[PDB]
Amino acid sequence: AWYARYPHILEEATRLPFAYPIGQYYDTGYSVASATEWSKYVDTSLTIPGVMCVNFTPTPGESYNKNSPINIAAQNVYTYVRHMNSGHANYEQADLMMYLLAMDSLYIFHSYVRKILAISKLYTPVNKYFPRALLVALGVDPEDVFANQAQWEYFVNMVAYRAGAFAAPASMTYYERHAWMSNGLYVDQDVTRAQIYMFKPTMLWKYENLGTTGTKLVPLMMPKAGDNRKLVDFQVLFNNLVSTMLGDEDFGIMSGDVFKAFGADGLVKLLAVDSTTMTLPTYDPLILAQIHSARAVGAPILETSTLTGFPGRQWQITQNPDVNNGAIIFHPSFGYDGQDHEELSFRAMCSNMILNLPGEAHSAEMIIEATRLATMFQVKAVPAGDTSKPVLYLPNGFGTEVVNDYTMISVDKATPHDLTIHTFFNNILVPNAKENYVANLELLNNIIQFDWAPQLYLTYGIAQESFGPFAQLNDWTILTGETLARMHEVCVTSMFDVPQ
Amino acid sequence: AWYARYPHILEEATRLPFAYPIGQYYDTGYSVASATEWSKYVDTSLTIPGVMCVNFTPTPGESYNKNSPINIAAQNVYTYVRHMNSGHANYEQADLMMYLLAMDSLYIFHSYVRKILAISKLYTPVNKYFPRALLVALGVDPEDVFANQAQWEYFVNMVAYRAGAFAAPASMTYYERHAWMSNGLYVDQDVTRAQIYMFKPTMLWKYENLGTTGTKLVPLMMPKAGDNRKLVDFQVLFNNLVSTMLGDEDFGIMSGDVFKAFGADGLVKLLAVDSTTMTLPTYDPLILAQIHSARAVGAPILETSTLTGFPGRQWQITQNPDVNNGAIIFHPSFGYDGQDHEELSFRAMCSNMILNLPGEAHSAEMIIEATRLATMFQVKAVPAGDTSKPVLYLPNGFGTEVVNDYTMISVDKATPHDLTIHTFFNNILVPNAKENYVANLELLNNIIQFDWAPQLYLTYGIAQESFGPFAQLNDWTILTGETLARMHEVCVTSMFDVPQ
Amino acid sequence: PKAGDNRKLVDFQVLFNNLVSTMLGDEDFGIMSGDVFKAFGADGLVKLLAVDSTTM
Amino acid sequence: YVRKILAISKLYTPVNKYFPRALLVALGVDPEDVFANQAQWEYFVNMVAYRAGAF
Amino acid sequence: FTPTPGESYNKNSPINIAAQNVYTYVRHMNSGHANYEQADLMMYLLAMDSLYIFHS
Repeated sequence: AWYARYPHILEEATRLPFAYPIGQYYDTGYSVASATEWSKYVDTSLTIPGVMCVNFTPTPGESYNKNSPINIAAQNVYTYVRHMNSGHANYEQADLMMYLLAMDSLYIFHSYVRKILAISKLYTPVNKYFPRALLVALGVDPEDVFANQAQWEYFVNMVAYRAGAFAAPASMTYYERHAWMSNGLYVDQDVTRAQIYMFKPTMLWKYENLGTTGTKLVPLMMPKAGDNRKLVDFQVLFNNLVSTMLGDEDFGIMSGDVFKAFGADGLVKLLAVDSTTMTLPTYDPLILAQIHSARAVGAPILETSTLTGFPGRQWQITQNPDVNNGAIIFHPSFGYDGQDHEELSFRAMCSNMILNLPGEAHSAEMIIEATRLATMFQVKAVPAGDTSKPVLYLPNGFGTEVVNDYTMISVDKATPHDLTIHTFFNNILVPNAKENYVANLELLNNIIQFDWAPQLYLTYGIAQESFGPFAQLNDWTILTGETLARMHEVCVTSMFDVPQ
Repeated sequence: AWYARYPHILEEATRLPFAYPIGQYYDTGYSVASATEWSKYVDTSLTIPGVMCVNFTPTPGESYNKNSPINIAAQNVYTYVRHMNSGHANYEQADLMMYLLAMDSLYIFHSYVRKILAISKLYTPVNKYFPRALLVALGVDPEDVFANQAQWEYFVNMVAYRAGAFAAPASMTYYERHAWMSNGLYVDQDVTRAQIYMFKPTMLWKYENLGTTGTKLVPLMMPKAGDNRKLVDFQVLFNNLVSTMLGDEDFGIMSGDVFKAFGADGLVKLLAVDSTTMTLPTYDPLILAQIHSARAVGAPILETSTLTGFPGRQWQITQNPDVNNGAIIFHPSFGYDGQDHEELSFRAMCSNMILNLPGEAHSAEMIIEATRLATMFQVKAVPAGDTSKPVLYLPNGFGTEVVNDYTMISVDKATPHDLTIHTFFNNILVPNAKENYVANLELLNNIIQFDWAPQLYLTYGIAQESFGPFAQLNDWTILTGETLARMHEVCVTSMFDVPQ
Repeated sequence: PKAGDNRKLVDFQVLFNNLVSTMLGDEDFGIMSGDVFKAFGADGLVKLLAVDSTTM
Repeated sequence: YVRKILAISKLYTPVNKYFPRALLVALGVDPEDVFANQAQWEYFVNMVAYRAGAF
Repeated sequence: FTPTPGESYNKNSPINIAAQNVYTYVRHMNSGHANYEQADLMMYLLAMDSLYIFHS
């Protein structure tokens, strides 16, 4: 060949600088020097996004009866605590189970602040997003972690010490699943300049035992991305979390009874951190499998949230013993977008989802673990009133965690190329504006930069027509709501299961 | 360990049919029962495209004086023919070189009709685009191949017999590249229900021999995908391809000189076909690398094409002994969209290209072979007149072939779900209309269904702003005009050569 | 270029381009070029040493 | 000539500080242009050898 | 004390020779980006020296 005869000309001809370090703006330049008269018609910008954050919410699953897996697990752990290990008989099954859920929220908070501490020591020349973009996506000021890192470390250690006052079973996979999910960095590819997936809890459950009418886990809001929160705000959040937890007699005898039934080696163990413990991003395909099938349900509903025609639709877990035979009722109203309007794009999520999977042959565990974060709407919630500004949807069942939002961190194409935060569901609405089509195209390109990005459903407001899954398909199926509800029931039963 | 002690429920809960055969419309249905009142706001339509045809054009490599690599190769092959072996003095070097260029067009046409005949025997139940969609994308009537298979077979055999009468050197790797490109299907993911890439000539060079002005090569059009031409149109094309070529007495004199110079074994031989010669799709990442880094230049300019301010910009490989010292002359003008107006989206190609490659370490052969189909504009061609409706762009030296446009085949949105043909460049213009945005969105989704799809530069007419490369970048670099011209000179010289 | 010139690469490219501007563009040049090849053989010719990053 | 221009610029010894800037000055080239554009200078000499070895 | 690159008034200074050598090793052997000269890389290395002096 000619290439074998003259390899020197081929070598000197094709020496190009590869491996551009992502994290800053790049300008391609002009091939035509007279193209400056067409200013916006030539796109010389080139931005590579680096961080996608999955804003998740811990849930016990769908529950409207006593036949829910949460109530079955409550009855089983109550039998193991009292009827086999001599309990105190000052509480029911549901009080113990809501106490266990409060433990889950505590361990999620500890893994969250441990990830916040461990992220800030990551520095590399090939990625300029490390570690400021991850701290921006977590809603924490990076200067407050640069300046007082030792205070952050000792606060994390003190959280791990104070969380050991109560007890929780180690063999329950719910705790270790939430702690592993909330404390990981997951690259979308096995390359040195990959993109970071993340899991930030926006919801934490706060114990609210007031009155005789039963306990309740009220919502507690976590810092959203772009809010520069310091260590004092996280300490205030932690003290608000254990305000009604420590100093409670019922919680004290519950911790004593769990410490009696399960041994000292049978309880969970929060690991101590120090100055040499840092985490690196790992490649997890099973994380990408459930990230791909993740379906957003929108921002949660609080007591302060105003809804026209929807009163009392807050995301609370109730423990009223006078109604429903004292069941742990938790079924929320989805589709709320954070404010009081119609949110036309959420109608695109009313079709049956497409379960996409890598490879050709799929095991049962792969299909079950790929549908952990999926949620399909089933029936519209009937409003109590003649006028209704939003539209809410009741699901047919969800897993141990739902997805509310997503967060994109990428460099801006305009001066001075700082980080931009883009919050979006799977559904993206593009209304009548000349500045919204190019922004939506840039958001689409930034989404498809990631490998297993969730399947979007873009609604165009000027054509009154939405679009299906905007993702590349390899081996897919159509999932009905009944089969996904069955898989969610299996997942919630297996996660809350404890061995006796 | 709930999955271990209850494996039957885990096995039964995840029995899903995953191998969905592409090639038909799929209605996912409504997950919410009352979502049928939202009309097009719930998109329950899912289509997977199957055919991407890359429409190319053979070129000598932008000759503009005697110092071009094609003229140097003409001098080298003329010294090899007439100085090393006792030849004739009736023909010059440029006549022999353009005879060799016309032999490439004849071999491309033979491989074209051979692929038309060999495609129609492809059938698999998991891909319903076989073989009707490939025959639609190749521009033939699919029913005419099935109804007249015996007349189609001997036509290809007679084309091979009447094109094998002349000689062309097999040591020259121009023919062994073009014939290998023009036949054979190329899957994009090496799976069973993969997507097929193709290569079809948009045009071919028909030999016409004039008097003292020269033996200039002329354009000859080819049927596009929405034509459904029968066998007699291809017979007419083959008849006027060699109408003034087989009727020339001096043609065989220089044809036999190649035979006696290069021997009887170092010649290009055409493979005869029978009823069992069936081609199969193969996986080649070398083809996908140059498919991914490909840039469209537009439709060729003909003598019948009307251009305001561009009277003599027709694509012709001229050779006049009177002017330019008897050199082969070929400098086409790109940027022609087929109509007599300026294509607004062609301004987006004035930025520097992005060479994206898989993996981390790239050899020099991979870099020089990944830039074969790319073509970058350098400077606008000066119009001859006070007004000009289109805008044409002169290249900085193109490679051995140029991509005109692309043809994409997919099933229809509505009844009866027949094949639809989409013709688009690398630049897609979305004008301000009611229904163009969702058509552009489904075009984008169908393009990103393909794995190594070319990078699209979408220009929006409402915002008067275009966007950069719409492709997933993995390991990329910015290519300037000078480096790509340096690569293209090497890639032109490496094909037009003889190692003796 | 003399010693007090500091010419760049493009000046040497211009010099090489107009060194063979009317030489590589001549049809009759290769006819007598190949005659030297067939007369003196392929081994009795002047060969130019190619260079790489280690030829010092 | 251009081969010696390319091959001179890799000469260095601590006992002779005229290497290689003074030789490139005496040959008439810019010494900084060889160092900044070594990859473009190398294939230029290779292409000169390729297009002069045709005859 | 004060960190210094040494005396330099010409291109024959050891600082410029080391700048040219490290620029050749970065670009001409390991495929650099060609957006900077030798001296920009060497002043960046001196800024690294001042950073490590501050850390120690």
